[PDB]
Amino acid sequence: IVGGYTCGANTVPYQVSLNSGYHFCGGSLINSQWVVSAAHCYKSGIQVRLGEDNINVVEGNEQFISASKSIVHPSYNSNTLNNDIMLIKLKSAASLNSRVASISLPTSCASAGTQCLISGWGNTKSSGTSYPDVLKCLKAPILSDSSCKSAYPGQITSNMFCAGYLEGGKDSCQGDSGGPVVCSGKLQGIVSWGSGCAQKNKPGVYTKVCNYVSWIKQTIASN
Ligand SMILES: Cc1[nH]c2ccccc2c1CCN
Ligand SMILES: [Ca+2]
Repeated sequence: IVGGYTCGANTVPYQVSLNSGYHFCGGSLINSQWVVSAAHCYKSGIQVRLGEDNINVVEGNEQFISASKSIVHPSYNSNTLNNDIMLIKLKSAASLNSRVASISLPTSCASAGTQCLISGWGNTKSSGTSYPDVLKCLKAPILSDSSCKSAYPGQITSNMFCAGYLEGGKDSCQGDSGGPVVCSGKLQGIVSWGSGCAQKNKPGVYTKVCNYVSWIKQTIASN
């Protein structure tokens, strides 16, 4: 997260870190057994880390649970990033509490102008590289479909939306991949892609979660 703020320990209780020897992506806890992330975060050997603030220190609220199964969306295209969503099932159920909690799925899509919270352990620099230990947060509005398409000609599908600031300076970044965009207490987006980070006229692009609720629910119901 570039241009954000320190969230505060465990204030984003649905935020997970995906770990394969190191943090490599975010995700969102959606029930005691399932996490939603980006398809571009797929790899084998994932341990889901819940209850994290400092990802380099065991602070006492963590739960570390290995994945038993990952399901990349059937229509994910890794060249265009269309349908950039994946589900991860935990080998055991997380113990839910005030600091480890699921985030509700949307019942309706969110409109341009809606304020959202984007979070993660990604790079905090738009030029150069610095990776934080503690969770970073950014409040950002959803941008209009027309401004999103104008920013990224030929690339924005109906499964994507932009959020952030056309002036630059505030954005998600590398390592925030797969993490949440939460608006009014609902998971509306997944950190998906963009041209650099925090660049003028290049806002972040996010998977449009509301399009996937039926797939998420039916997948959970049979897996
Ligand atoms: C999700 C993601 N991962 C990256 C890796 C390198 C540069 C930009 C990005 C982005 C977009 C950030 N808005
Ligand atoms: Ca920790």
